[PDB]
Amino acid sequence: DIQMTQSPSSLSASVGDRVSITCRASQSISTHLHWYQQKPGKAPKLLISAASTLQSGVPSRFSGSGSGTDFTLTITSLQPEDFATYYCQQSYSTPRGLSFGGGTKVEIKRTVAAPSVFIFPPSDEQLKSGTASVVCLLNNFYPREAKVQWKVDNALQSGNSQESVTEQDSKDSTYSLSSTLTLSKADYEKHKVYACEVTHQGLSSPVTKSFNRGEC
Amino acid sequence: EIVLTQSPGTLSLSPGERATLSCRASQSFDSRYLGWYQQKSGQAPRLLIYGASSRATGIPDRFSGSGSGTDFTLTISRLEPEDFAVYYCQQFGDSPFTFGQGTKLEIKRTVAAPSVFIFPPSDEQLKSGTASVVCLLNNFYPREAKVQWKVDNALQSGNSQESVTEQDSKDSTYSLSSTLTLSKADYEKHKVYACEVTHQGLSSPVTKSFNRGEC
Amino acid sequence: TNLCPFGEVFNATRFASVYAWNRKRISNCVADYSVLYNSASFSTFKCYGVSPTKLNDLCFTNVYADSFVIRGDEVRQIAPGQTGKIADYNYKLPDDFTGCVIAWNSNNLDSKVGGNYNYLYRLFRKSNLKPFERDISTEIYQAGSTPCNGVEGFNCYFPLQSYGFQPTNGVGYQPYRVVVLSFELLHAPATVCGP
Amino acid sequence: EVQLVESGGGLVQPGGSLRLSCAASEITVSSNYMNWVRQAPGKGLEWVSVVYPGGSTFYTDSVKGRFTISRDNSKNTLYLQMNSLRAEDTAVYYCARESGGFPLAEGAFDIWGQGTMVTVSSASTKGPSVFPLAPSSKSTSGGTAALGCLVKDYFPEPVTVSWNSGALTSGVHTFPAVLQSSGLYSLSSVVTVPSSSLGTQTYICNVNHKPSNTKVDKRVEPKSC
Amino acid sequence: QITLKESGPTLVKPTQTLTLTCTFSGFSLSTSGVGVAWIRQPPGKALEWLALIYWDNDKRSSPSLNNRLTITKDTSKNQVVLTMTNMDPEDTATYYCAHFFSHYDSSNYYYGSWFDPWGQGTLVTVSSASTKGPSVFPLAPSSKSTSGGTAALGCLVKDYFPEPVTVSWNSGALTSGVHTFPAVLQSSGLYSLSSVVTVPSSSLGTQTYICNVNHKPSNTKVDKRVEPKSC
Ligand SMILES: *[C@@H]1O[C@H](CO)[C@@H](O[C@@H]2O[C@H](CO)[C@@H](O)[C@H](O)[C@H]2NC(C)=O)[C@H](O)[C@H]1NC(C)=O
Repeated sequence: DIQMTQSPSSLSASVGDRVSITCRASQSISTHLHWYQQKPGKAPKLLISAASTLQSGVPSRFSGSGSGTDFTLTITSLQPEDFATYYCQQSYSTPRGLSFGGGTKVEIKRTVAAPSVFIFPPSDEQLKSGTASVVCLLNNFYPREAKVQWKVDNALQSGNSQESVTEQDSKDSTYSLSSTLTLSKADYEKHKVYACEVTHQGLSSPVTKSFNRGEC
Repeated sequence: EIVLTQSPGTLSLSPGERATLSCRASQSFDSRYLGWYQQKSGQAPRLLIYGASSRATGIPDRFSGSGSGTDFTLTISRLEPEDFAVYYCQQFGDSPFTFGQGTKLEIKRTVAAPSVFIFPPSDEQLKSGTASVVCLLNNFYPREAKVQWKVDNALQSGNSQESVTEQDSKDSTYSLSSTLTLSKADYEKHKVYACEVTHQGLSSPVTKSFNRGEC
Repeated sequence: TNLCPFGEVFNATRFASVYAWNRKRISNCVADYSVLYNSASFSTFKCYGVSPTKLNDLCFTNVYADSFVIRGDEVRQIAPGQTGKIADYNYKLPDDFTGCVIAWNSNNLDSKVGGNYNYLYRLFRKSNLKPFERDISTEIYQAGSTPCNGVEGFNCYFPLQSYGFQPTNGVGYQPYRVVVLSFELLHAPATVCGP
Repeated sequence: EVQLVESGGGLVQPGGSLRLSCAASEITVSSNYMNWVRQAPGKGLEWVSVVYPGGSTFYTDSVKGRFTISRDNSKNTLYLQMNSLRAEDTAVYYCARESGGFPLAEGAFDIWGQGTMVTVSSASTKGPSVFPLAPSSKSTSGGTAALGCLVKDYFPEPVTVSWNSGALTSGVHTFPAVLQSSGLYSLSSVVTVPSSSLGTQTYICNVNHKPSNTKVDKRVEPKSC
Repeated sequence: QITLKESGPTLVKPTQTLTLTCTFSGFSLSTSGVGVAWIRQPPGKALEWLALIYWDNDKRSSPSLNNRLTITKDTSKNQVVLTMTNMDPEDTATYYCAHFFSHYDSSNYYYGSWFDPWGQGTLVTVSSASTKGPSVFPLAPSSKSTSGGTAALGCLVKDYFPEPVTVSWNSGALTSGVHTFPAVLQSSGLYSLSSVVTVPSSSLGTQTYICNVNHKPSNTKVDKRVEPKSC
């Protein structure tokens, strides 16, 4: 029942920087800890074994240290291909206690960019079949941290919002976000105003985007 | 291997106040693997704390220890005149077992002005082919002092040696001897020899000179 | 008189590794199990086919004492019907086992401040061991299709691995000394039994 | 040529059964510690089962009594039989070798397979519906306009969305699909284009779904308020 | 209460071997958890652990020096012998043997371990030289009248080998303001120290000062008189 906690959850670094990741166990596990690296869509690859031993075929920049209840993985010079997810796995519990860590993700660091906000009310084709979907879109923002609130005719909404986010793109290394409300047409026709409030680090004040159904 | 760095290198206080010493480890090991030792002048080390927090038998309550991760500390509250020595941190976590570089605990006093005394080589030495000129700095605090030998107003370098005595037990001061060695051909080829002292307690550099022809 | 020499087994200066466990024959003596059972130094005293208080009455043809040192968390594997690395490749007990198992913590004796690496166990083996079977072969283990000729490499490993006993290890990875007693009552006249 | 290849994943109803195979090359299944490890979509790794060189088998508590791990020496294969499957078993399964590596990493997985996907659902496979999202009524807005498509109510994954038969690629974001409450899936695909291009260029939206053989093409055009 | 004592030839010629013996009393190498360790300290430098031997004949050595270190134990006569081969001139140091023990509490919990009592330590010098007598030179005081009623004088003790040298003043009857700086090793493998006594200016001619130097390895006893000299 040994559980492993990884710190931090995510880490932003640039090319040529030094990076350190920590793995902590609820009880001492001696040196029975291993470090794996996984890239999206692929199987994990073993990097470090016994918390200190480098595996053959692994670049020498990776190193590991620690013992007892605290362990660390260090990358000295971060090449552009080292942006992946990293896991710590213990082999201390003898019969059936094998467990992995939560995982730490590494992404490219850059400046701050303010998202562009667009809104799409439901279409008449959608309303032919009795569906209502209202979609608010944020484009090209960094960092990923942003929050969106939904206002139905100037009242708070909760529980009817689905949110999706895109991974860092290969040319500008930013993210995109799309939020949607799903409702029935009876829940739509009664109200008149709808709005999405978006708040981001690069925004001086929260930005609203609203539409009134009666006018258009 | 594991490298242990002690902080600070030298720590000077008066009898009565509190002293704090730090030992930092390159790697991370269990806290039960670190101990503290004390060594006086011309003696053998004695165990002072083991396990980073457990006192040895006979050690007074003044000494305390506490640490974790990669940093450990030793504390003395009421230090007496017999508490001034060198202190080492030692680890058993990983072979080979290593000690710290040491930290000296020095008694603090008022600043003293060094006194300079000159000595040209004597006949018993100026007959044997080698001559040694020596000047002495006496009764100065703190330990730092700068010595410069000059021959015919030319600054010598690499041909002299220095010796410092231990902190004097009654004045908490120091004495320093500077020796410069040459041969007879190197000796009788110049006229006036001097040494210069620079110190915190001296407002200006002090140069003491002697001419072999006159005296 | 002529009491059985149980002091030369439990109080031995050094023990054997689990893959090369030690076996001792006890016969032609009188055995007092009361001192063994009433001792408070034993963490595990477990037995199955006999009643622990009735050992002083039963009389057997001979006794076997098997001794070794293992990890703290693997003591549960020294029992009939168990599975694991120790039970499958190091020391196997029969399902109809008679006799019993004693185990105690020996952290102060078998741990060294820099690490003790003198105790080994087998990790690689093609098949399970028969009960009470010993294997001390140290030939290179082939894990692939290309046969290596005695040189270690990618898919050819030395089959014995060392424990990492160390005084700061938690309870579970600290050394434990284990003695297993097996009682044989044969058609021959009984020889080992107490007052 | 050390290699592990998985096969046999797919979609089953809750309470169904499945069989996964792992074919090995250059390593002998009967001579190594062989493990099955699963990863849920977006979650971390989780150990499932192990088989020893001598034949002993071990399972985690979640799957005990429902999963069975087996070997085959003639074909050099590993097998996982799964019974009474449930929605929590939807994941990607990996066949892995334990305690290998050149320095003999004990307890670590050094060789992994590609993985195979197992989906457990009762969603009654059906094809996606496409709804246009027309750019809003704005003249220039700094030379930035956005239009897109919404793909709703389909099962199962995946689905492929393309614009103008692949003639437009710049500024296209296809958001990952999200599993909605009814068990179906939805996603959106948007593109940012200059406002002056909204009148001349013709915009085609293509959505292709293989399991339902649903292929839909549509046109996105601004409306007048 | 236990004691440890070091013994052996303190003078070693270069690239031969040294053998040191530690004799201990108050404990025996038959108790569990008892060890004997060897540590060394160069003059003015930090301590360096050399070797360790246990009660069960288990031994540990520094990996950098494992090639040329041997350690043996004799329990009957309570001795531990350390042998080092291929000696260098940078291995001159002071060698200690120390008692090693650990702490457990009836459940084997290990509250740490230590190097409790150390030996007196023996000074070992490794160089190619010959024992020769010291030469003393009188550093007479400056030809000064009063200079505030304070002057100083003394001796320079040059060209002696090996260490140490015992220097006294006025047969030890004078101990006020006597400073004898530690001897330094020169570029020729040869030693030299000083000895200075501070005296009042008016006392230059009324009291005759003698500096006495004694050197056991060369068995040299020299008394040098110091008096002021003029220009
Ligand atoms: C192993 O040795 C220990 C100690 O030498 C024995 O324990 C002692 O047993 C006697 C009984 O005859 C007691 O009086 C002592 O107090 C015990 N000492 C300790 C420290 O426990 C133990 O009996 C021996 N075991 C065997 C099987 O002979």
